[PDB]
Amino acid sequence: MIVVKVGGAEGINYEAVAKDAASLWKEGVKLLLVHGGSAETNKVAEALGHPPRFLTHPVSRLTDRKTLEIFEMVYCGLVNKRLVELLQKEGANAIGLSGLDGRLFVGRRKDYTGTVEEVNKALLDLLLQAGYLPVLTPPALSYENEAINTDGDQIAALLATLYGAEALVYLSNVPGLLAPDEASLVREIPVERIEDPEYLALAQGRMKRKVMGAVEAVKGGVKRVVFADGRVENPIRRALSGEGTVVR
Amino acid sequence: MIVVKVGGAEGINYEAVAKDAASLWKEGVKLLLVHGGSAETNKVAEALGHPPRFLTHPGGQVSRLTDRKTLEIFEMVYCGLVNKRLVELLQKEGANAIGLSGLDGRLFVGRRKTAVKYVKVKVHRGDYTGTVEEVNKALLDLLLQAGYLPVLTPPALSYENEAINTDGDQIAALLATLYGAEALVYLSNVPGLLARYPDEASLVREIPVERIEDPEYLALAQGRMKRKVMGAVEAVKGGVKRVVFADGRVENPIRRALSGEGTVVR
Repeated sequence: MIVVKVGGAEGINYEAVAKDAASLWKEGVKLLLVHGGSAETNKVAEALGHPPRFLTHPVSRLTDRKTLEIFEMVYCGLVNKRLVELLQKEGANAIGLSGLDGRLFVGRRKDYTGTVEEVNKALLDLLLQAGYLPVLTPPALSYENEAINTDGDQIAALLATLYGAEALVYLSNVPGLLAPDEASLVREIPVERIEDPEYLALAQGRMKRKVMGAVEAVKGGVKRVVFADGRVENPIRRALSGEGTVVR
Repeated sequence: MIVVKVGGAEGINYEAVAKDAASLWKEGVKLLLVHGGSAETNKVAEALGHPPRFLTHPGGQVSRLTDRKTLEIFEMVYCGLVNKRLVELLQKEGANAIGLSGLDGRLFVGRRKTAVKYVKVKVHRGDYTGTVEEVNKALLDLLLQAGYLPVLTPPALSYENEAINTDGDQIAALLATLYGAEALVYLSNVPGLLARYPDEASLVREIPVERIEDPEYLALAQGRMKRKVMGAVEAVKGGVKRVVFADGRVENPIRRALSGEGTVVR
């Protein structure tokens, strides 16, 4: 099993992602895709006269009901269906689901934001066995059955640990972990270190935020986590080959 | 099996629909929900600066001109806003709803309109609209047997794998015939089928299938009325015991429809 998280930053090449994911899927490679839509959500929210609000912790989208609706429109409607269609065009039988569907992702609500603590793995296994490629996305369902915004990177990490994935891939609009340049990329980071809280305490906010998903995964057993470019062709195959930042 | 189609007209009481569907589901009544989102889509389209454009067909029927951008707005509202709103409402009521569009797992597949003619008579092209001719029944059966309540919506997937806008009423009718549904329920913002729409006085309470001897029987009926009735008649002929057109604004909308409130075609 390989879990692939498609970032929501501007520039993601969905066509290339779909093409590569489908190719791997047709070969028999078990796959779970998780995507986002932050950048596109901010734009639509703007256009709808409801400017995003982030609050700075010691960032996170201030999620009120209206914002959650826009979030769903973009994540669950625009991006999820765009990717499902692209995959179908490539010959992969994709099925798109949000955390609300069949109670796929359940967690605690903190503001309609929260965590994911439980996954309906039985539903995913049912679909995987029936020959479908799950394309997953937030929101999640709180213990009170309320739709809540949640961290997509953590969803992917949790899926990776539950399946003992051989590799967890994070695709973004950059070649990997950049300590904005591009020669400035970190090649490798041994699991032992990435897990150490002393190490993480020395990292810039940029990096500490981007690696938290990878941090949870390795401590959960995931053997390999890779941060790669989601703007290039064969983005997944290249990530699996070491291109980008490899953690293990 | 009971198939319920939630209309997209303005005024639908989603809370009431979800409460009723969930209560039936928790009582062991097998259900399939199909919904829409036309009114809310029009509003969002206007807000995003892409006003809806409709083609009045040579035969009276009106259809949304669906270019690529409109299709994306369509997906945002139907597949994002409405679908997830309903799934959440159902989960809150204790029904394990799972929302899907026709693209998902190739749930709904059909033919994309090669060309659309509208009123002199012109022919538009590049329209992402079509029909639904096949349903992935194995997928729905798999989910139903596993304890999930399907909440379905367009778009559909064309034979060329392109997302296409399609008639949700026909999707519901096809589903109902494939399952030999004991009832097909259409909920809207009116009490039922009005021959002199929107005159609620013109409500037709019962319509025997045998009465529509030939489609000519509806020659004098309004366009919509004609299409709604013929569709229902085909559904019944297709094996659906009864088709009901009822009010989706009231409490217990599905139960009331099943008890005969509204227009019943048999």
